[PDB]
Amino acid sequence: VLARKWRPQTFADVVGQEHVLTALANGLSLGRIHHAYLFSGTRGVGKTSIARLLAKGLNCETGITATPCGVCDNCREIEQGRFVDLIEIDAASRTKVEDTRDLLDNVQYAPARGRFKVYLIDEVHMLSRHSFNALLKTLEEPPEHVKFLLATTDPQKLPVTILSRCLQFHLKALDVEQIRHQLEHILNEEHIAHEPRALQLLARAAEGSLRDALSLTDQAIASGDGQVSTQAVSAMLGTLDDDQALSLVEAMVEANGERVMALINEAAARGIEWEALLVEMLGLLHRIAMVQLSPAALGNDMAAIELRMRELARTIPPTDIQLYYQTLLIGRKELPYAPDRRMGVEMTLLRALAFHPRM
Amino acid sequence: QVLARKWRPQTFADVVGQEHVLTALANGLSLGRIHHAYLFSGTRGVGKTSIARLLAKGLNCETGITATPCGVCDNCREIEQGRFVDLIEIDAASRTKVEDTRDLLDNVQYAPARGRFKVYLIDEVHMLSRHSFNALLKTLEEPPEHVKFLLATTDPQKLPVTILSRCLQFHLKALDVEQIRHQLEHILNEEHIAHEPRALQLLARAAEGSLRDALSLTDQAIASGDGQVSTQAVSAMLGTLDDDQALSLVEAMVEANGERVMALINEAAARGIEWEALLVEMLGLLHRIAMVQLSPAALGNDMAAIELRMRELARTIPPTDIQLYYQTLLIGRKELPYAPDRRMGVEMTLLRALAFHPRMPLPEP
Amino acid sequence: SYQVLARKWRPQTFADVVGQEHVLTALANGLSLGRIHHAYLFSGTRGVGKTSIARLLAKGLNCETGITATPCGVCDNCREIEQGRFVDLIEIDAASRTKVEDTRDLLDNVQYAPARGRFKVYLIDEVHMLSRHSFNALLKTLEEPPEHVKFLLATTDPQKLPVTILSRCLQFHLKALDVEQIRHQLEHILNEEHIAHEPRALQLLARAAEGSLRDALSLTDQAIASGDGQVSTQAVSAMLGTLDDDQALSLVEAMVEANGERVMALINEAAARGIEWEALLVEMLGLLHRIAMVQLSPAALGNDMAAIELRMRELARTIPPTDIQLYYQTLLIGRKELPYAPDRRMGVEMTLLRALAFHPRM
Amino acid sequence: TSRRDWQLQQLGITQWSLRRPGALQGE
Amino acid sequence: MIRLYPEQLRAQLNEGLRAAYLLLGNDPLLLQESQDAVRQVAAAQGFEEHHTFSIDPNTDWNAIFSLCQAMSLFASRQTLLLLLPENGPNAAINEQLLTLTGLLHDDLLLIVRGNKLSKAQENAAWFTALANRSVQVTCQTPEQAQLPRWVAARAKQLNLELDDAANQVLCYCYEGNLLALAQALERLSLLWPDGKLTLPRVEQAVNDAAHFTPFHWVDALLMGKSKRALHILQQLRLEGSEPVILLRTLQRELLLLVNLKRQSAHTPLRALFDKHRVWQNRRGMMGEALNRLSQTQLRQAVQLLTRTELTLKQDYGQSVWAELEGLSLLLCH
Amino acid sequence: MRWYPWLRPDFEKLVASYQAGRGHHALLIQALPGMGDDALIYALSRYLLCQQPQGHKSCGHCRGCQLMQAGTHPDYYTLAPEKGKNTLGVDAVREVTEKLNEHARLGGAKVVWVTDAALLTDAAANALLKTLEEPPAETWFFLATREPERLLATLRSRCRLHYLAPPPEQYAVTWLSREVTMSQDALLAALRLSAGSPGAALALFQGDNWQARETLCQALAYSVPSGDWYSLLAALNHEQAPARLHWLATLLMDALKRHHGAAQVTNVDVPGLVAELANHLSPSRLQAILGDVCHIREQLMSVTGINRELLITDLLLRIEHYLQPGVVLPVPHL
DNA sequence: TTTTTATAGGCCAG
DNA sequence: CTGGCCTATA
Ligand SMILES: Nc1ncnc2c1ncn2[C@@H]1O[C@H](COP(=O)(O)OP(=O)(O)O)[C@@H](O)[C@H]1O
Ligand SMILES: Nc1ncnc2c1ncn2[C@@H]1O[C@H](COP(=O)(O)OP(=O)(O)O)[C@@H](O)[C@H]1O
Ligand SMILES: Nc1ncnc2c1ncn2[C@@H]1O[C@H](COP(=O)(O)OP(=O)(O)O)[C@@H](O)[C@H]1O
Ligand code: BEF
Ligand code: BEF
Ligand code: BEF
Ligand SMILES: [Mg+2]
Ligand SMILES: [Mg+2]
Ligand SMILES: [Mg+2]
Ligand SMILES: [Zn+2]
Ligand SMILES: [Zn+2]
Ligand SMILES: [Zn+2]
Ligand SMILES: [Zn+2]
Repeated sequence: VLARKWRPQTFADVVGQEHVLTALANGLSLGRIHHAYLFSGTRGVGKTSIARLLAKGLNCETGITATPCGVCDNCREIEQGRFVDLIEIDAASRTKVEDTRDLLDNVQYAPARGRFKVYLIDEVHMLSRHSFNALLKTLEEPPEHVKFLLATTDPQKLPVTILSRCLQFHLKALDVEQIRHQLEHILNEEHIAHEPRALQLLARAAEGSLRDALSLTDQAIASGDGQVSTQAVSAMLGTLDDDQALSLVEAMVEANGERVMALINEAAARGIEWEALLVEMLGLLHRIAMVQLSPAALGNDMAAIELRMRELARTIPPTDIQLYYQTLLIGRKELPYAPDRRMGVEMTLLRALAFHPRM
Repeated sequence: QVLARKWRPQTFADVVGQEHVLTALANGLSLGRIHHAYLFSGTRGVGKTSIARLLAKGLNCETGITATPCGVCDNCREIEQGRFVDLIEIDAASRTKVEDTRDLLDNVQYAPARGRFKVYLIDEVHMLSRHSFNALLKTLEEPPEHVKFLLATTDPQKLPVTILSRCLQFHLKALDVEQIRHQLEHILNEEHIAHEPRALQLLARAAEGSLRDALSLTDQAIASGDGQVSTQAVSAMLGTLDDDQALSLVEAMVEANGERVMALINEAAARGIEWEALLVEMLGLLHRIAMVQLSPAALGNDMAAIELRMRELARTIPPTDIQLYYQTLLIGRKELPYAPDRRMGVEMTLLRALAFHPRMPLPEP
Repeated sequence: SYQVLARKWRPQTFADVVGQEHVLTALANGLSLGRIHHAYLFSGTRGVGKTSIARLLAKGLNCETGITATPCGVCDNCREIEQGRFVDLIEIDAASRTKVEDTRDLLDNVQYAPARGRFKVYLIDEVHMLSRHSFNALLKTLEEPPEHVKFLLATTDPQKLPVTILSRCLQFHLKALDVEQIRHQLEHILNEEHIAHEPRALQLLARAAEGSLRDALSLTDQAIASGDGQVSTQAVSAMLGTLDDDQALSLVEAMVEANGERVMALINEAAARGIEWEALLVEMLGLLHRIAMVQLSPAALGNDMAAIELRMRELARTIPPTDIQLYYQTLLIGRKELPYAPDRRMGVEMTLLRALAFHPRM
Repeated sequence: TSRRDWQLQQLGITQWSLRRPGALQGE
Repeated sequence: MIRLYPEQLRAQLNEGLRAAYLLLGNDPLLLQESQDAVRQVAAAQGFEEHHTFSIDPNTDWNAIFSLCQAMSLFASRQTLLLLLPENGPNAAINEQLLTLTGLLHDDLLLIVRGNKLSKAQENAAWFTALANRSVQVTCQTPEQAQLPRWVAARAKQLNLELDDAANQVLCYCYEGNLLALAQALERLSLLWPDGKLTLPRVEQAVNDAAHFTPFHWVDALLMGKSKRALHILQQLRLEGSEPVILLRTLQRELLLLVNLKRQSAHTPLRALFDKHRVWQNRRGMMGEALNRLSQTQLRQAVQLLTRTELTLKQDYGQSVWAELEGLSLLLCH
Repeated sequence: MRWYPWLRPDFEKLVASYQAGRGHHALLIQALPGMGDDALIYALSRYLLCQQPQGHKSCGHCRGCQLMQAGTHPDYYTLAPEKGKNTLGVDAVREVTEKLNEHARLGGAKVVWVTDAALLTDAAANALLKTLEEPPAETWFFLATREPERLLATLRSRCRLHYLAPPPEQYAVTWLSREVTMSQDALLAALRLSAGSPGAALALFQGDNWQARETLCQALAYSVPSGDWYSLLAALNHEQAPARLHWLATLLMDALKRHHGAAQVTNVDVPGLVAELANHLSPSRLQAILGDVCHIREQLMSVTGINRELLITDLLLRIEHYLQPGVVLPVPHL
């Protein structure tokens, strides 16, 4: 699997995420090493891949280095998966306290193979109230030979009393190019045909996550019987469109009858609850209407959709917008009574596209 | 016996549509490029559960890892009969809790008995607690060589994004009316069963995308029609009346002709058609008209028998006019509940039409 | 050993079931075609034969005579189903036992072959009540049960069930019972029970049932009490708050005449006589309907109205079609929002008021 | 505002009317 | 009772340790850093046995009788820590405390962690008899005004040099969450040994994580700062607050505004502020609001606030957050 | 709980059917509050849990009724809402549905009394369905509401309805004049506010309540001529709001009735207020306001936990807006 | 100084 | 197998 094989073994192999690497690089380099680090951010952006790396760099036979060699008994042992002193707890399956207490009875004994006993607790947000307490008591009096590496997607769930005991690195989600350049590299290496604009399409679709990315790519290879072609990539991503709701709003304003009748028909295939489609649209117009009252009303949230949203606010009369809303908000109240529910959305969009309510 | 069950496809050959899914998996199997987490989504009855099973069945075919499983080696036949030691189908809707998931976890490490792979097909997978979802996380990210994970669910919407970034996601598309029909034919043919052509066109529409829904309707259609799948039988069961009478009422209405309207209602009343239903075929018709006006290639395939006439209506009557009749019948539906009498209620609604009729209102004093 | 007619008279053989002939047909048909499903969902409004039928479908599958459409009711099996004492129709009160753990027990005890019966038949009734989770639990089993298992699903409100659940059933919407259907029955029952009845009284009951055989038997039983043994046109009509024709029309009239003082005072007189307010509105809604009907073709006024016809025709001649529609709607709406207003009376008074001031156009 | 147009208001029957015939007629 | 700011504490704790250490406040980062500043200087002065206890109304009269028994000489020095209930010292435990105020060795060191106490709780005999022995730290977070100062102060303690420009940017991003702020600084000193933290450098290694209360939002509206309001909302959602709580706290204000607006015609601004016992600090801010919004705009707000409530508790609508994004904007024209 | 004299007939008829043995197992009595439905039920309850009855009456001296006098009769279940709450939860119905199967703990019949079916939850209503349709033997149900039509569809077809109709007003006034010393006008008004049920009438006089209507009247008297209705917030915003609103709506309607010169008004006791309302408010607004008053009332009563102050405050500002000339007024829906 | 409710599913320590 | 606690959905 692409996602597995292309896990970064050397810092050099890691994409972006530089504000994290560097500070680690340098702390190792310049003898600064906290008893415990926390790595957060979104699915598949480096959290654990880096956590593993910090272990390599902490125990490398060449010494505590920012640039682990990835060729010593230790680096290949870790890279392999079985290193005496690399304890990577799957916090998500072993969360009850019994198991955390038993993990930390052995914390005291000296490390067999290497410089540090490195505990790498991954998906750590899952540990119980009590289990956190156990950890805590060990973090408040950390054995010298021990270092803790906490990685979670959702940090907000750790107690203040533990986030206050970790140096926390929030990994940023990856940049569209950042993902693309990495996708080129890997396909290139694996010896696989690709087009320019095929990859531009996958990096976008990843929505910032390098794993989503290779997982998407893996699939893409199969759709392409060995070639990652735009012809194929675009088809596949069309299989998985969230789109519809925004996409309809767009073709709604422009007044594109076919595009509308077609999206409605695409949405059909996705297999959508129709009432829910209206609601997403309505929500969509709401947001927009308000981007028309400050640039500030667009989310940290949004991002993926965001480009499209802003343009749409720029190029539609705010008075036109409240109008579209009315028409949709209405068609919703009518949905149960329209013959079909599909039919009721279709009718609502005609109403919105072409007609005007006189009152 | 039961069609829904008897026809669950046994090879990729037998899977309806979903080319984009079958085509990847086969391409990938023959390509030797195989993931360890496959996720399957789509509305009910579009083939996910049965596709997933085919994948397991093809992963473990004694002939080799092939997209064309043989259906005769001990491994294939025993997957068919659901008693194959190494395809562990977990009803995730009853093994939802963590402890249950942990048990599935513990017993992963152990090697398969009789197969190339221990394949866990976790069906209705959206039901797992939050807890048992993350339980799955790391083990799904990096499993052992001999382990594969087949997940499948109606809505993938519910699975944490962490789970999602770890799988191939295959979204089965709902079925064309044509597709459903063709299968319904094949099956009724194979099962040797009399059928009127149009009775199928009718079921596949009522199936609303779902090949099961359709087989479920056919099953009860066969029973309703007495070993025959007849048009009368299907439209009986469906609340449909066969299209003429419906339209004829629209027509009479746009034509402002009251006598005919009330007659046509009386005649429908003799057939004891259920009132709300009638109203609805009328809204159905108006809507398709109003649509035909938008895009012309929009008029439905199924209503050939009436296209001539429909088209005419869409051509002759002002859009802003149809918006009238539609709305009028629509709040008419909103009313039927409370009207004194459901007949009365429909009638009264069309009388309302007549009085506000855009072109030849009812006569004033 | 007394039980309400609505209970005593529960159809015990397919023969003794009223209407729903399309359901019984498909059913008896399937049994006889050997085409038996594993998931039967039964729907319709209150008291039309849902659970009654389900239980009859159970009898037939289990009958000592064989799998039949026409179950005897004379074997250890049928008699035990009639009495609930039958070990092999596990009948679940879904609305009471809704939780997952509850229905996961159900699932675990499925695999097990049936006791003294041929099929193990679950009858989840009031099924729209199973938790979200409980529905999904059944999905995998409901789709692929053991050959010895049959699922029977009845509910009033099938709207609520997951489409995943629906995709896995044969669904049978029972139609509401025709007014006639209900009466003929009602007649029959009172005959057999040896109770005296006047035909027109039966007519009123079947109407008030509003589609529903249980509703009917329940009002019937109510009849018998407040009637002192007899179900008389007198007693039933006084019970149901039935109108004497004059009163409604007079209102309708005073309303279009815009005559406030008289609409209001007319109501006051009604309130004294203790009329069912919802009754009044319906009857006016009924009167407004003819009126708009007569305008269409003069002939449309029935042989029934002879007494009124005179007053009706005027109303039809004078008041615009258009304007009547307003009147009718305003009253319909008011019937809708009736039980929500502070008094029922007030609800009526406000409705007449709103409608009152329609009269002069401009 | 006709008296009819008024009655339609009272009745909840919302009147719809064109505004962009352009994207209709033309396919 | 030596009253301290957590910064100042480090110096006062070295001069001489004292029998009672009182850590009062609301901020988590000031609490740990101050609690760990003491645990550190306790072990250094020969303290090994460190005993922690969390005080609920749950702690029996059996769990406070194992605590007063806890100190018997001669024991190698032991540090007892006592955690608080939300309410602070209740009548049940305001008395348990008394019992401990007299048991004060150089062998036993008292530490106490909790919120701020109501003044009467504070002046309860036992507290003021501890007084001359006890040191007390204020661990109230800084607000938008007091903050940047505390940033540049802790900045110069880590001897890094912060730009006016970067201080502004840290304070936006970590307002209300000092701990993330601190770790931000640490993170930056590891990024750059330079110590020099440019606006453009600092900008690149920051993530947006401010913690607000709903009060931060009504205040925001009251003053008309909307880009703030919107920020506060977006953040409040992400910490997952119950919207109901927003609704009700905006209301307590919105409805006072309405009643003030009218009454304003008849009597002078100040009289009405007095009438309604409006907190002094708020009163300036309220004026501003009053002066900005029309008696009608208020009427609209009130109406729109009702639209959302009903939409919330009857229509079980999703909308709710959007409906507030709007309502916010409205109260800013 | 009191026993009122207009119950004797309604009781005797009902008991008669039970006494035949041919009584119906799920009775549903519909009655206005104050109408004393509970006492009819209690009376029928005592009758059933009587092992040695004396005609229509309960003895006092059998082991059965001693227990019943002293609250704790093992076979006598009361479904009312928890103390703090105003709904009637499913869990509580399920205990009763469960226990009901255990053979009667005293070996008499079992009676279950649902004080107000109006208060059953959706889940709680349905829970009751199957036990109600066919309950174990010798089990008797009693249910009471204001408005059957507000009651679940199916729950309803399992019941026998009994309408407890209120006595003639003449009688009612005469009753009242004995229990309180008020002006005949006041009584008739009180009685009329309360949909004709004496006692429910009487109530108004008993509680702090009547003084409180005078204060709505006091404050209305000012709001009308001054166009200041937000002034009313004070008199309306209280726990009993839906009750006080109803008062305000009846005042509004009487006004509207005068604009039509109608004979009966409801608030016979303050025809001054009724007038000043017909004088400074056009019928158009009288009625549009009557409208929102009633509607906000529903919500105050039907929405669980909704904020009173916020709703009532809206209603009042919005009414003032209606008072503006040319503003668009509301027209009911669907 | 921070709040709707009724009903369900669910994790967890001892 | 209880009581403390968190969650989602309508
Ligand atoms: N910064 C990165 N550089 C290179 N590959 C990455 C990066 N982030 C994620 N990936 C890809 O995702 C896979 C898993 O990433 P991982 O670090 O486990 O994410 P997480 O933070 O969610 O645990 C890696 O094997 C790699 O293919
Ligand atoms: N793509 C398909 N091709 C053929 N039959 C199908 C297909 N999808 C559904 N069916 C029919 O529906 C039944 C159940 O299909 P299934 O795959 O279980 O749907 P789901 O995806 O919801 O689990 C099968 O027995 C089969 O007859
Ligand atoms: N179709 C019918 N034929 C005869 N009796 C009926 C019919 N429908 C309802 N009833 C009467 O209604 C009572 C309850 O009917 P039931 O089938 O339980 O309704 P439900 O569908 O609401 O569960 C029975 O006692 C029976 O007398
Ligand atoms: F492994 Be990551 F947190 F998706
Ligand atoms: F029936 Be499917 F799995 F939704
Ligand atoms: F009353 Be029934 F079961 F709908
Ligand atoms: Mg990870
Ligand atoms: Mg399936
Ligand atoms: Mg039933
Ligand atoms: Zn190395
Ligand atoms: Zn094979
Ligand atoms: Zn038999
Ligand atoms: Zn007795």
